[PDB]
Amino acid sequence: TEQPNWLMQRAQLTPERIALIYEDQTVTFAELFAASKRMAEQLAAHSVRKGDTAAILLQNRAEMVYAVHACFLLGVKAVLLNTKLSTHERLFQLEDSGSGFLLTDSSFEKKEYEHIVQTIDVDELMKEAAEIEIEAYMQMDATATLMYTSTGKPKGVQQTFGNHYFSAVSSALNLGITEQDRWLIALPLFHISGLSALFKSVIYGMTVVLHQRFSVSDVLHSINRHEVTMISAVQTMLASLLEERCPESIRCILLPLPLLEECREKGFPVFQSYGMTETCSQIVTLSPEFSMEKSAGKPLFSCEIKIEGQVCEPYEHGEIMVKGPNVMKSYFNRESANEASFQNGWLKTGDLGYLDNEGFLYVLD
Amino acid sequence: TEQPNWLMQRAQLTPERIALIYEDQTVTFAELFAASKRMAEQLAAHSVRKGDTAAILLQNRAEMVYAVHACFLLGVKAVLLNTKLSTHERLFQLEDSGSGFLLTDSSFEKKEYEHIVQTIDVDELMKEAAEEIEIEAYMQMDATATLMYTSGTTGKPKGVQQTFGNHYFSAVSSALNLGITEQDRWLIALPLFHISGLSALFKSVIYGMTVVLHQRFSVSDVLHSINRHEVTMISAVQTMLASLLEETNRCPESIRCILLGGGPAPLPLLEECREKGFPVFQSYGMTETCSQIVTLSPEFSMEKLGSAGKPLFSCEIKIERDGQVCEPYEHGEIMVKGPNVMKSYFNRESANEASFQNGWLKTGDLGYLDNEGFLYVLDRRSDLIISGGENIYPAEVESVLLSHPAVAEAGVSGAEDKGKVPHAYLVLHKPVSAGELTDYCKERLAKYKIPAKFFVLDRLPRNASNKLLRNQLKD
Ligand SMILES: Nc1ncnc2c1ncn2[C@@H]1O[C@H](COP(=O)(O)OP(=O)(O)OP(=O)(O)O)[C@@H](O)[C@H]1O
Ligand SMILES: Nc1ncnc2c1ncn2[C@@H]1O[C@H](COP(=O)(O)OP(=O)(O)OP(=O)(O)O)[C@@H](O)[C@H]1O
Ligand SMILES: [Cl-]
Ligand SMILES: [Cl-]
Ligand SMILES: [Cl-]
Ligand SMILES: [Cl-]
Ligand SMILES: [Cl-]
Ligand SMILES: [Cl-]
Ligand SMILES: [Mg+2]
Repeated sequence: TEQPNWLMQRAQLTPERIALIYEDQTVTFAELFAASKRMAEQLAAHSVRKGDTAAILLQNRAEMVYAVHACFLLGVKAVLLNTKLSTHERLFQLEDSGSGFLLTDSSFEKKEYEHIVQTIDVDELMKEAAEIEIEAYMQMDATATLMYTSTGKPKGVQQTFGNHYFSAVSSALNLGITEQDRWLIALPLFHISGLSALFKSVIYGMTVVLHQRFSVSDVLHSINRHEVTMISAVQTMLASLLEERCPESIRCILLPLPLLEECREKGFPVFQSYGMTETCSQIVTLSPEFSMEKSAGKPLFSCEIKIEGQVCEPYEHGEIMVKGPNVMKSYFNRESANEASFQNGWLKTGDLGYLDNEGFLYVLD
Repeated sequence: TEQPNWLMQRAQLTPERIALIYEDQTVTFAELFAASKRMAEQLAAHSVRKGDTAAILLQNRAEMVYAVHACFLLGVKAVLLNTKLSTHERLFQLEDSGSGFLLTDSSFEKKEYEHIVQTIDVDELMKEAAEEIEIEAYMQMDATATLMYTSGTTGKPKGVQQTFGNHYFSAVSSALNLGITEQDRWLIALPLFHISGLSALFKSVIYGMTVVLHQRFSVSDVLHSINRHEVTMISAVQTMLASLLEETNRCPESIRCILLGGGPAPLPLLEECREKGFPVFQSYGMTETCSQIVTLSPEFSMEKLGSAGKPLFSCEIKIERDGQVCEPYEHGEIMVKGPNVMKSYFNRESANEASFQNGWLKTGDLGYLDNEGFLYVLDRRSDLIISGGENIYPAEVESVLLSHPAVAEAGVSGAEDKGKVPHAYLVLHKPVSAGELTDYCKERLAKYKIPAKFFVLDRLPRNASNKLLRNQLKD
């Protein structure tokens, strides 16, 4: 199975729609495709070729989104390293992933990694002149993105294009799409909650509002300058309900398990969620209509859930197991884990939970 | 490779959303799943077994929706049949599909087919009871779900095998194109045995969206239905659109999308549509692509007169002549590609051979792309007329003949002489000098395209889908 490259096609369809807003600048999908194609050509100098793995160590910046896309446009597996890890946790992942290159800037030490992988500077690269024929097709089964978990030795999740597509498509079926929808990301892009938005973006043709970090003053401000409708966050960011109800603009906040009592019915629409690196973001959600159920919601469309071993009756504890086309086929270079992980199509999550009488998920600490 | 049954799962997730609105009687997804599972067990009692092929012959009713989902839950290929087919045409498709059963009702002549297939009556079937069964919990994406015959406009009708994969991707791409909300409802007033209508049944379970179902298109009933049930989406052909326009000042507030298939809307229909606030999405598509594969948003309606639009997300078009790709505006055959395109015809090897190149399907339509990639559909490759150094595209001519307004229906075929010369066949509102309107044609058409002779009739050779048979006007 295959699909024409999401970014390319998105550009051909609605070229002057806004892809990325970062700082105060704007990128159209026409620009984003042009950006990503340039970088892709400039990496092709440097000997980067189809089939290679390339790691990315960067903060949320326009140039990171180009970087992801330039990899796809080359056919390069991308590894997005967590910048808040120690340098050694990262060197482990570079060797384990088979990375031939690391793309980063001047805020990190390239000398700390040059001994393992050829090192490339984003800004110094953007200035170079280069000749290249892109990959117009994405294979739905090819790995797109290799993301690590971190609880034994972190396993490298092979996230396919297909996984990402079905993740985005299933989230739409669940929350709906709108031509004036805009998603705000104040979370790190190397984490899946933020990487998913990038793919949602090209697939829906939706705008993403990108912030390097979560500043309440600078976030609740750009929500109004830019009319954000969609925002994904953790409890901590939510905690900043300094003002106080929710703007008119916001129709959805996407979420660990909920704390105590909302706080606040008046007046934010908060969606609770259960997901993991292996499910390429959420697989289960709880609509604000029933904020007072617990606790995690029901399975997304096209996805499945059993609390099992074995197959447990309603309201009785067991091992949560997930299934669906948004779930990864296999960990990278983990034969033992792959066999241990999967029972007949299902993924053993290693989590404690049950389903109530109506089939809602309840995750346990 | 596999998904949970969309009806089951929809029933598990949002059990109290309205699935169906028929008459004004409403049916939930829980109720729909129940109805269907019920009907399923009943059918299983008639030796209807997983892997068989039940054909369905029904007017748009709730019981038809049940029957389609039932076949899914039993693992049975559902063949749906055009209820305006002649007995002969109908028996042909029953034989050719390898149908064992024919689910229908008393509105038809059951015993007239009782020799080829085990008939069954939808209503008398609902009355009985049988052993509960299971399940069938999973749709295999690459399995034929439904089998749908083309209209046979250009030869003996082909059976299109439409996979669950196909239907799923058709629903998803359309949603990427049009958006989807909780508040959305879709009104089908065209037959459910047409892909335009059937695909709404799948849009429903997958989105969890209410389908407002009508047994036929009566403009007053539609307008009432639209407002009473707060309909936001409607599928329509050019005549249905022209009628909704006549009977309104402004467009119903509830409506946000009118998906127009079947052919382009002429410029006056559109300006009136823009003046009156009608949001019209023109579209191109076929049975083989499981409804629309190309659409054009209202914003480009006037700017791109005569265009079907651009491909839906995940889908592709291209234009080829003699194996080579075509420059912008260069005429050639429309070819399509996508997860929503059927992978193969049912039992038509010659057609499968000649219609696929590399994942691409040859539609047998001629068209072109403009510099920006917008599609323009000309005409069927088969009804092309070559008056030497042609071409005359009969739809080009026919379009000008309509809007006389003397002309109500117009058709054009090629006679032969010293290469082929265009003849036109007209149905008349009023009387028209002939011509002028040859002069009426002269202004809006190059000299070689104008019809040499004009003939007159009361009806034109149409098949069971009201489609013009141009090869048979010479009669
Ligand atoms: N909202 C949530 N509520 C409860 N538990 C959660 C939630 N989100 C994630 N988890 C837990 O965290 C996991 C997802 O995190 P991730 O997969 O990135 O790391 P991990 O699975 O903890 O680490 P490892 O690589 O060792 O498997 C899930 O297995 C789940 O058990
Ligand atoms: N927007 C449009 N503009 C112009 N022509 C269209 C448009 N939409 C559909 N068509 C025509 O309608 C055809 C689809 O018809 P359908 O598949 O329902 O039966 P059929 O293809 O005519 O029959 P067969 O191929 O078996 O002879 C397309 O091939 C195309 O020729
Ligand atoms: Cl645009
Ligand atoms: Cl959209
Ligand atoms: Cl519900
Ligand atoms: Cl599609
Ligand atoms: Cl929805
Ligand atoms: Cl001549
Ligand atoms: Mg055809």
